[PDB]
Amino acid sequence: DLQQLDDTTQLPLVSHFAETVEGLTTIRAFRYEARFQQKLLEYTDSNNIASLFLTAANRWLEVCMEYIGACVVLIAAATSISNSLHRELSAGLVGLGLT
Amino acid sequence: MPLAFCGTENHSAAYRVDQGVLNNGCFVDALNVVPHVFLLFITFPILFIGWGSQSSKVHIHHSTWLHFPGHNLRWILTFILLFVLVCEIAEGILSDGVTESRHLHLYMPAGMAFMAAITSVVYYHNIETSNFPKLLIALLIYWTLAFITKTIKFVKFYDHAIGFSQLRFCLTGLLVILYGMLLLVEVNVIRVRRYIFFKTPREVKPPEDLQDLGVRFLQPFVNLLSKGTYWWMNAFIKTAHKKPIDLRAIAKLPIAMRALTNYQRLCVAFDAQARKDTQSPQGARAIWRALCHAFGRRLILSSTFRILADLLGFAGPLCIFGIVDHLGKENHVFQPKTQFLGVYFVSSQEFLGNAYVLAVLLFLALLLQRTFLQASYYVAIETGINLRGAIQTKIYNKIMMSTSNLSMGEMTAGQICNLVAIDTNQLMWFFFLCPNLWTMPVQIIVGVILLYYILGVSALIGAAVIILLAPVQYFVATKLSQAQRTTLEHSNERLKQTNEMLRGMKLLKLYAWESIFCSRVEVTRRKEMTSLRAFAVYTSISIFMNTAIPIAAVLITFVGHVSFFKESDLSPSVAFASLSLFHILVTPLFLLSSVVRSTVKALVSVQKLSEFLSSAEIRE
Amino acid sequence: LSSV
Amino acid sequence: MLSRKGIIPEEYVLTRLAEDPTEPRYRTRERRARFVSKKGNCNVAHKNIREQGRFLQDVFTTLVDLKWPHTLLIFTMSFLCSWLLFAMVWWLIAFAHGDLAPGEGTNVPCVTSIHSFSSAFLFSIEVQVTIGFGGRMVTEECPLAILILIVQNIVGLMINAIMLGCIF
Amino acid sequence: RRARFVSKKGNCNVAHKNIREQGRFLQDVFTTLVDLKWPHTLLIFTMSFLCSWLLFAMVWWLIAFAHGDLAPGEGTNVPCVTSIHSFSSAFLFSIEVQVTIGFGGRMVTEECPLAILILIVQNIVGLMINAIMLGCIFMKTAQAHRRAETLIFSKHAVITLRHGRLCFMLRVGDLRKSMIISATIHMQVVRKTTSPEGEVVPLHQVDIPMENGVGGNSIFLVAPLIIYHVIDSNSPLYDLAPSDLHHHQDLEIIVILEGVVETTGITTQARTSYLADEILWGQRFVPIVAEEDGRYSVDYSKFGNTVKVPTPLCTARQLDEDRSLLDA
Amino acid sequence: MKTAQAHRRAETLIFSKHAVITLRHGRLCFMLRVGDLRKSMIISATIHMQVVRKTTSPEGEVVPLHQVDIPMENGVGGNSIFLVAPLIIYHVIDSNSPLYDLAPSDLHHHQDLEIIVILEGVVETTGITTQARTSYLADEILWGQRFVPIVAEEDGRYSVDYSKFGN
Ligand SMILES: CCCCCCCCCCCCCCCCCC(=O)OC[C@H](COP(=O)(O)OC[C@H](N)C(=O)O)OC(=O)CCCCCCCCCCCCCCCCC
Ligand SMILES: CCCCCCCCCCCCCCCCCC(=O)OC[C@H](COP(=O)(O)OC[C@H](N)C(=O)O)OC(=O)CCCCCCCCCCCCCCCCC
Ligand SMILES: CCCCCCCCCCCCCCCCCC(=O)OC[C@H](COP(=O)(O)OC[C@H](N)C(=O)O)OC(=O)CCCCCCCCCCCCCCCCC
Ligand SMILES: CCCCCCCCCCCCCCCCCC(=O)OC[C@H](COP(=O)(O)OC[C@H](N)C(=O)O)OC(=O)CCCCCCCCCCCCCCCCC
Ligand SMILES: COc1ccc(Cl)cc1C(=O)NCCc1ccc(S(=O)(=O)NC(=O)NC2CCCCC2)cc1
Ligand SMILES: Nc1ncnc2c1ncn2[C@@H]1O[C@H](COP(=O)(O)OP(=O)(O)OP(=O)(O)O)[C@@H](O)[C@H]1O
Ligand SMILES: Nc1ncnc2c1ncn2[C@@H]1O[C@H](COP(=O)(O)OP(=O)(O)OP(=O)(O)O)[C@@H](O)[C@H]1O
Ligand SMILES: *[C@@H]1O[C@H](CO)[C@@H](O)[C@H](O)[C@H]1NC(C)=O
Repeated sequence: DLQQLDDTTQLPLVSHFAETVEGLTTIRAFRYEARFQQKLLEYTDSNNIASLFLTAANRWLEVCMEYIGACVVLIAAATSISNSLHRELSAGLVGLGLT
Repeated sequence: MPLAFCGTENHSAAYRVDQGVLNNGCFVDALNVVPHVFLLFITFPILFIGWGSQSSKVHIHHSTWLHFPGHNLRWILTFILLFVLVCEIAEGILSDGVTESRHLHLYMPAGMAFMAAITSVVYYHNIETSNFPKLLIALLIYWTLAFITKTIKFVKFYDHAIGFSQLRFCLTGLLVILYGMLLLVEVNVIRVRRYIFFKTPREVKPPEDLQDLGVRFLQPFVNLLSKGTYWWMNAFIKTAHKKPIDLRAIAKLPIAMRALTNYQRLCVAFDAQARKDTQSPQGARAIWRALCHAFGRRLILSSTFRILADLLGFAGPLCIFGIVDHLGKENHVFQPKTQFLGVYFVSSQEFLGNAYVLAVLLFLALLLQRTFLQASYYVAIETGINLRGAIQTKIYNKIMMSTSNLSMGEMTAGQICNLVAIDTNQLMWFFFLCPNLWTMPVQIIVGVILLYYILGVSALIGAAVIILLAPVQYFVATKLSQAQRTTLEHSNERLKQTNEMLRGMKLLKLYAWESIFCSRVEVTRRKEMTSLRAFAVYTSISIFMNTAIPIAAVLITFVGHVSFFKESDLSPSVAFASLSLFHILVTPLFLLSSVVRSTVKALVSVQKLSEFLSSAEIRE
Repeated sequence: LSSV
Repeated sequence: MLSRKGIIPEEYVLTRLAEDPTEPRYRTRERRARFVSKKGNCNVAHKNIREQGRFLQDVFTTLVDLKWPHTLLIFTMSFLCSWLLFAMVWWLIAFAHGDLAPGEGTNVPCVTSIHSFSSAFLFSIEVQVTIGFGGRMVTEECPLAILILIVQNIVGLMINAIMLGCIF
Repeated sequence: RRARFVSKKGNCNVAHKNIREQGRFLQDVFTTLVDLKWPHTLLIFTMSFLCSWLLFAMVWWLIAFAHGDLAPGEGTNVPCVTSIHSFSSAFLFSIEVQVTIGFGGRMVTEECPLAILILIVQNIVGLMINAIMLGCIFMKTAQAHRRAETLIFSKHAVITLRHGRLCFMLRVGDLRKSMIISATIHMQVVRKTTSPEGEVVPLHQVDIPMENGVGGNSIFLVAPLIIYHVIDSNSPLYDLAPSDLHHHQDLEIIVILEGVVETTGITTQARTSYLADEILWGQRFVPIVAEEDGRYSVDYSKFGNTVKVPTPLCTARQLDEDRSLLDA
Repeated sequence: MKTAQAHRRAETLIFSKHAVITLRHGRLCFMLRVGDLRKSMIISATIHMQVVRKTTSPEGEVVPLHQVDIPMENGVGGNSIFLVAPLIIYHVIDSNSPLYDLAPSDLHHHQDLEIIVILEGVVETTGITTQARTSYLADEILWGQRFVPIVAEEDGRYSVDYSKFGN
């Protein structure tokens, strides 16, 4: 959902720029530039918020997935050292696991 | 032979208080237990009342957050004292091993202190979510009480000639400094909000940005630890599973990230520079200084996190080397030499040499890296996105320009639209990869340094092989981008031709001219297909290089060390610390080429943007 | 709903 | 890393155009917002409430409002925290007074038959609940024990009084 | 400067001077104890118990001294109280008896019947004091004056034409989720009114109708509500002029929100005032209750925010004439 | 239930010894002053008023104590009252009030009039409803007098002088 929201939000914005250049004489004629300035800001805000939510969701996954990886490290390290202190894993397989 | 606080040797002679009540090395530990359990037994009723209130009637669903003064440094002190408390637990478990029975006076106070610190940040958060700082008196007495008790412990250690050789002396001294540096934080809250001993409290209202009804991207107004792990995202993500994400369901972004707010900040930088400096034009270098002055205060912060994350990333292979080195040598002794008053003090060298302790430290080091790295990423992205808004607003401001045949005949509306889209996106992407040019050189330099120490000159040969994959990837990627350019600029003509020969479907179908134009398009498709074949070749070399540079480096490394060098026989510790280093060095080496290309394209983009932003205006 |  | 760093370039010549929205029906999504449910339970979610501690200052209205299982937890935890807190004090004053080390016949301990922390905790139970199993008295040897006995009795009676009121 | 009849957050602000005291402020000790602050109640809680413990400790010590059981130390005698060696033991014995601990090492023998009488007196006194302190604590845990502080009255009140009639509005809102049963809203105009007969009343409290749909005072308050009073010929606000609404004006619109808290059952008042300066003319309140996805949503951030609106710049009396003449 | 007694708090409510009858707004009204001594409020303070007389109906009834109710002449017609300072509690003698035939001469000691006054309300410290009763025999009514203003203005706040409460 957020990915589509990103793309479909930056489509009107670039379209807005093209339209504004074509009727630049018309826009400056009406002295009605502030309304299109607000249109830019509204479009820019709608794009930045979608982009920021995509970023924050991506970082959310990365943090959670890396904590699961870190938990793997602790479990693997603890059990492997235990097995190599008693069952004599011979210290080679332990490093091959930790890496 | 039961569980005794001070052990059961010499017929419980550890409990004699004959010489001194506070000179008994086990009684000072008993005293240190008191302030931690005191906090637990005064705050648990309060915390359960709060949890019940959330369940039964959570009236303030969108309750605003009021963070007390000294709130970021509050959390960081708690984090670093949690670290030392884990280390104290590790030292206690490691020192009691040389006794007949578990002493319990080495890791009960530290364990309860660890739980007390966690509960004293939970309690602090519950007193920050709802603005009520009178309940913070319980935390001020707690911190000062703990600072008192271990100060007594610290001075006793110095009398008995402990010194900095024994690790627990260093840990206790450092931890005492921590308690003092956090008691000062508590009295800072007293001084600012004036609630305890001053005539009238100075209340503060929550920031207006959070007070807006619709604001869901509440990232700035969050406690430091939920900024690290993005805990606030959980509720939003869960909602997305049931209800979709509508453009009115997405947040209205905060003031700090509003386009006009960043535009005002950028205008302040421009105006201040162009006034204090007599540089008449606002050219390329002027805009370059403007971006730095406007967003440096956050870009530096991202770089600092990235550098810390890099230095902590090199604590995985190094801890592996330590663990596997300890894991051999038949573990002949495993005994603490130092003896003091019937208790053993584990030396610093005897501490980082153990296996379980090093593994726990490795886990904690990874927890810091995986969060600093993501925190660095987010700051870079947020600065880049704020840059995009400000730069887009600035470009559109100069559009408000003269429609002369010189200007409009040189850069048409298509050109300016492409300028907006392409240039600003790749300038934003420069600000994403910007901390890399400050860190990745440090990463590679420090990686090569400590890889030499682990193995030797053969490791430098392997490092040379990997460091000889950035230029190779650069040439291949440049060729790939040129092939993509040719392929894409050919499919443009094909797509325009297909659109032209499919818009008039009725005319071509009536004249029985549907297949003939289909073949006329297929000819250009075959040409584009040849170009795409070149693109596929140049992208397969990149896949090969990415997934075969490390393996070829490993083969060269070990073969050289055994055959050519014969300096030192291989060991599992050395041979796997170096291999793990190779993985951690392969990840940035490939991406360094893309960083260089992004920097080059950023310079060209600002050249484009400065040739535009200083064009002929309309009038006064 | 249908969207879900 | 499909597009970790290679997504920087933009074609800007895309053929994307208008497409069917296929938006969901608004009637199905929109449901009449009832002010109050059929049986009480006013469905009026509050928002942006400024918290000044008002909800946690009136702790006794909060305690009565909470569900019985939560009240039971607070009931249990209040007693158990006080019991453990004074158990720590009683154990530590004994170990400071040096009465569980010697076993000497001439020394008179300030709290008779303190041998461990379990004995101290049982003595804390007896004092605050007012059972007094007799095997753990208070002698006259240290006046600090008498002061702690006074504090423990008064704290226990205050806690019992408050919990009685909430239950009533 | 200017004298406030009541404070904004209730707190009736009238100083009572020259009261003849018949001892009433201490004759009903139980209402006084409940009024007291919690730290002061704890002090009296501790002092009552400790004085009783120490008083009976003196009695037990003195009876032992008279009976000659602590001085000699000769096992031929049978002490009236077991193992009373010093005053500390007597004080501990008082603790054991009145709290009903009974550590067993200080029993009561049968030797002197005065000890049995004193034991009876001590137990009865301990039970009476425990009963009285329990009652005070139970009436202090049923206090609902902190719940009154969760009733919110808007800082400024506005006046705008509703249904063509110039009405004085007001917003009151609840913070706690638990209802207040039988919420009654009164309203008064504290003013110095002189009658034609020469009377000069300093604070002539005149009640105000609440323009309810049934003419009553009851209100069902969940979301913030507008509490508007319709200014007609029978209202004392019928001669209010906007230029007569500055700070140094003799106006104060007291508001009294009664009601019984359902969580405990104790009737509570919420009080506020509105000086003339806090009255705003010709404004209205911004609507609050939105309509979100599932249910209603009340935004308390805009609770007191107001927006302007065109209004007649004349009194209410001059408005009845501006409309009667047009109708005529 | 004995520590929650609120009769001793009702003993702190003060009624003026003698009530007056004096014109207000032309109409002739029976005025009365009620005051509170404690700092705490009395929630929902209601005031009633009755005229105990010996009434003979036209049909032949002779009720020995007929208690006729009396309006309090409130701004909303109700009985509820908010009491911080001493209040004036005046009843306007209209054509419907049983005091519509009072005379100064007929208001001596040997007259069968009594004006019960029932102040009610729920104390806030305990939440228990109370009453405060008083009566005014025909000798304890003073025709043609007005009470002295009592709520003087202090610098900081309003100051009430209880010394002149009954003057
Ligand atoms: C000099 C004489 C005056 C003495 C007191 C003055 C203040 C003392 C400050 C130090 C107290 C120690 C830390 C306690 C933290 C809470 C203190 C406190 O006051 O509670 C805060 C809150 C409620 O506050 P409020 O009503 O919003 O404002 C207070 C009001 N303005 C006032 O008059 O203030 O409170 C609450 O909402 C209460 C929640 C539950 C409380 C549970 C606390 C348990 C205490 C148990 C003590 C055990 C002791 C055992 C001793 C054994 C050793 C021998
Ligand atoms: C070798 C060093 C490591 C030592 C170990 C202990 C932990 C780290 C301590 C050292 C440094 C800590 C951070 C200090 C950096 C200074 C700035 C800081 O605190 O926040 C840095 C940033 C942003 O902050 P901001 O200014 O509020 O930003 C928004 C701002 N208000 C605005 O208006 O725009 O903040 C962010 O952008 C959010 C992310 C912050 C970083 C994550 C916090 C820690 C999470 C780690 C979780 C687990 C750690 C293990 C702890 C227990 C170990 C047993
Ligand atoms: C026929 C004449 C009338 C009856 C005379 C009785 C003769 C009694 C002789 C022995 C008295 C013992 C000394 C106790 C001190 C106070 C005694 C006493 O009578 O106080 C008097 C008052 C009780 O109301 P009142 O003013 O009498 O009421 C009359 C009327 N209704 C009025 O309006 O006026 O008291 C109060 O208004 C209460 C104030 C605070 C009370 C606090 C309790 C004190 C004892 C606490 C005990 C401490 C622990 C030790 C216990 C040891 C027990 C052995
Ligand atoms: C033997 C040594 C002493 C042993 C003490 C026993 C301690 C046991 C645990 C505590 C039991 C009692 C906790 C009650 C907390 C009540 C909280 C509550 O009701 O709302 C928060 C309170 C209420 O505000 P207030 O304005 O102060 O009083 C109410 C108002 N004035 C009224 O009319 O109702 O506002 C507040 O401020 C919070 C209440 C006070 C917070 C903690 C109380 C203890 C403070 C320290 C004082 C100790 C004094 C002892 C000295 C003895 C010397 C001989
Ligand atoms: C995966 O990173 C790296 C790994 C290792 C190294 Cl040595 C460097 C990097 C790196 O490149 N550091 C630059 C900072 C960076 C770059 C990419 C990413 S990301 O994961 O691709 N996330 C997104 O692009 N989100 C987009 C942003 C644009 C709008 C739409 C959402 C996140 C952060
Ligand atoms: N969101 C809210 N939550 C709780 N109480 C509120 C809230 N908003 C206002 N109040 C309370 O309402 C009263 C003032 O309301 P109002 O909005 O009319 O004024 P204000 O300008 O916001 O006041 P102040 O600056 O005193 O908070 C105060 O008692 C204030 O504490
Ligand atoms: N300052 C005061 N403080 C307390 N009660 C008062 C005060 N002034 C009058 N009262 C009470 O009011 C009643 C009589 O009031 P009033 O002033 O009308 O008569 P009085 O002649 O002053 O009375 P007396 O001298 O008998 O008390 C009595 O119940 C009296 O106790
Ligand atoms: C305690 O025990 C050890 C080992 O039995 C002994 O060396 C030491 O001297 C003892 N301490 C004494 C007896 O004080």
